[PDB]
Amino acid sequence: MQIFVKTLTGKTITLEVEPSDTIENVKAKIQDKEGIPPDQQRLIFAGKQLEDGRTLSDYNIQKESTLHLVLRLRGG
Amino acid sequence: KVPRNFRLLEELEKGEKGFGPESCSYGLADSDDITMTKWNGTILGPPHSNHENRIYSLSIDCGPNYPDSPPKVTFISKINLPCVNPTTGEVQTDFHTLRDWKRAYTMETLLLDLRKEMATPANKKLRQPKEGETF
Amino acid sequence: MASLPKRIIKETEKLVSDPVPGITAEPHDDNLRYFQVTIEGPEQSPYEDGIFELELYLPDDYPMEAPKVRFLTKIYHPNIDRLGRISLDVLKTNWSPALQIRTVLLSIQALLASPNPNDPLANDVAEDWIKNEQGAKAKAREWTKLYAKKKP
Repeated sequence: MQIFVKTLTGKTITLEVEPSDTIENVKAKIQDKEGIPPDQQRLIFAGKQLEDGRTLSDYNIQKESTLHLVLRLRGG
Repeated sequence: KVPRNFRLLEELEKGEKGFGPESCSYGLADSDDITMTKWNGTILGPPHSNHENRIYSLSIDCGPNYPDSPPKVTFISKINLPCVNPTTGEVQTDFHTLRDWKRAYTMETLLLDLRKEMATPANKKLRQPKEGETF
Repeated sequence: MASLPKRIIKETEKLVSDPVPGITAEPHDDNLRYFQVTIEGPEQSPYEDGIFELELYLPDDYPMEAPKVRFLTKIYHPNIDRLGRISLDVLKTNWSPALQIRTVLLSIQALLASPNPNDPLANDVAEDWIKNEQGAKAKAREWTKLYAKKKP
């Protein structure tokens, strides 16, 4: 199924995922696509900050849900 | 079609902000070459081996045709792998990442693929100079 | 050849046709998304007697994604590092598709006019710029003479 990832920045990528995919498993996919390493990834869905040990289905994240990627703000 | 300079700046970011595995590090050999031709790299020995617990310092030459053409690697720190010349330290152009090399490859993938040959797909602990022994 | 978006082509052409005062930008024959750029150091600034070289590249997803820019001429500035990299809001969070190449270059020129050590890219430079401001202005004016092409 597909889900979207928005970010305070500007990007808005789409991911091919599975209801059973864990959060960690999702952070990885975000890496391959944008190059961002997981240990710096913060994910939020519908008011909830996601935890690595849980699946997408645990969070009731179904197709077309939009996750928000929180990245530590850089300087200019 | 991304110009060499910008591809390099792209990899420079990842290298300086550490966006990569802790086993490897890469960056400019010096902040004066505006062309970013010379780069230094590092690979800490794989765990449980003669390699285990040691930092390998390498030299990466990103030529004017990088990344269309692979870069030139060379072990600074003395070491003893096969694909590397026993006297110079150059990583032979036949090494799978060097040959086969594709634009999509990066100094990151290079160092990793190079760190795999370590821990030697076997036990090949050869016997290392380790120490401050340098090529 | 691999076509070019109507957007780029129109911008490229208008940069020559209706050039930004004190600034030039033209593409590489073998890469029309790659531009050679020169910007005159603002008048009255520490970089007034020089002409600075920069290069710029338009990414595929441009204009949704901001263009890439960096200085080639070595310059002493709190917001420009040893590799010519620039830290400017328009190139990042504030990028918008409404903006264009000319706006960006204008902005980089503006940046030379009024530095900002408080949100630096080169902290060593920035520190000199806070600790001893007039002295930094002098280092910059010197570096301009040393590394920039002299304004005719």
